Formats: sequence, structure tokens, C-alpha cells
Amino acid sequence: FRQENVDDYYDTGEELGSGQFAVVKKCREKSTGLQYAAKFIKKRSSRRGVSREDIEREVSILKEIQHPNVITLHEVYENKTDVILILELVAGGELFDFLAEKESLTEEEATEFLKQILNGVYYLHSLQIAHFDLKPENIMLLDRNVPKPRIKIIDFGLAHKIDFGNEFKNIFGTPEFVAPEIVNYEPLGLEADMWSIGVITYILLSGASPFLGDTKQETLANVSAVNYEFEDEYFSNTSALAKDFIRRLLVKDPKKRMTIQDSLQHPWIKPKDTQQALSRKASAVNMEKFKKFAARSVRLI
Ligand SMILES: [Mg+2]
Repeated sequence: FRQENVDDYYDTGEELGSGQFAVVKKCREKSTGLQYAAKFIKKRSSRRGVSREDIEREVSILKEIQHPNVITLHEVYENKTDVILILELVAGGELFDFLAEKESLTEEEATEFLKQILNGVYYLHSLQIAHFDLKPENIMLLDRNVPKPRIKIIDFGLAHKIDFGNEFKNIFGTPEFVAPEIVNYEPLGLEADMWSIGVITYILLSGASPFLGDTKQETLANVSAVNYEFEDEYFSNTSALAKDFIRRLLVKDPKKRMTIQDSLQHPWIKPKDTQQALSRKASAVNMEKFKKFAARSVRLI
């Protein structure tokens, strides 16, 4: 990690964000004039700060990843109190906020945006990296003011390189979005991201959250038992192909769940014939419900 003062290389401005042991400022690199985001992460052994091990794992994954749909790490600095990630400036806001500004969305147009999400995940999974926190607030746009906005997956704070010879178990993430193996403290791997893609998709089409209960206890029980329905109220204009794609992801047994590669060949994403393309063209997002959803931190432990 770079030992120089980040201020010698960057001018820093306004706060873009803050979470528990971090703050994000917009910054401009002095030698090039280009803008980035600088995330200052408080170093911890002490119940304040992020552990060295977690900081290093997240940085080691960011340094590896280079793909148009995943946020890029520029440089990393360190002083006595922080680690500072200089990151690509991802300034278009959340995908669902952007989609909720539109009047309508066919299933065909929704798959367009989903496909960029699938391609970023396809790349991560091909490097044996599980993201482990896929949910709408981690799916952003690079710049909303262009003909075809680019999706960026962000926030690799929970990402792990999958180790063939050693099971990984942990309890983390947001209850609405975590796979049953996370709720049951079972072996975790790439499949958990696939389940969360199923949840993002179900919400994208309906504006409803599939497993959400009135309490945290109920949500977790719903997740663990895979207890969800496609209610007519929300899903009466959704194609059978959509619902099949979701059904193939929201699967208790991780070995039976569709993989990223399968997902990208699914006929709802890649129709094999005219009939399938027409079925997709005839269905559309429940935009009135989806707008309420977009207009509405939360942790497993
Ligand atoms: Mg986030």
C-alpha cells in the first residue's frame, strides 16, 4: 500500500458517502486531472475499525478484477489511521432509481440491464470470486447521461475468493437478499450470488420482495424454506420465461441452482426462437409497483 500522503497526489472535495468505519470523498488526481472517489477505511485489535485481514482480502480482490461491469480500483494508500482506496468514480446512482424514472419497461428492456449484471458476475465467477453482497444498492450506473448507461457492481467488502480445498462459512449480508445457506450457516460459494440475482430479478419485474416478512425472524424463515409465491397482483403481466428464470435461481440446494453460465443461456435472457422472443416482448415490468419499491445498512448479525 502506498505510504505517501494522499493529499500530495489528490485534491479532495465533498463527501459522497459514509458507512460504519469509512468515508468516501470525490477527489481529483493532480498529475492527470481525472476524477476518482477516495474511500478512507479506519484501521482497527479493537471493536472500532476494520480488521487488517478484511481490508487486505477486499483490496486483493479489487486489484485482481478488470472488467467494464465491475468497479475499478486505481491506487491504495495507507497512513497511521486509514487505508484509502482510490476507486473509479461511479456517479450515475442506483440502477433501480434510474429504472424507476422511466414510464414503462418491457421484459425485453429489463433483460438488457440485467444482462450487464450477469456479465459482471460471469467475469467474477470465472475468477472464482464470490461477491456475497449482491443487492440493488450495490448495482450502480457509471454515468446516467449517455445513450447506453453502463452498470457497475460495487462494494466488495464481503467478497471472497473461493478456495476449493476449504469450506467458507460466515453470517453476513441483508436478510431479504441472502441465500438459504447463509441463513443456515452452511458452506458458501459462487451459488449464493446466483440466489441473490434471482431475488434482484423478482423485484425488478414486480416491485415486490419475495421473502420479506413482517419481522426479521419471518424473513429468515421464508428464505430458509424457500417460501415465496408469484402473486397475481404483482406478476400477472410477467412471462412464463421470466418466472422460470427466477424459479431456477431461487432453489434451496445450491448444486441444483442455475449457475452464471446457465443463466446467460436461459431463453428469457437469450431467446432461441421467435416464439420465445415474442413471449418476452409481450410481458413487462409492473412499473407502478416497481416505482413504489424504488421509493422506499440492514444486517444478518
Ligand atoms: Mg453498498
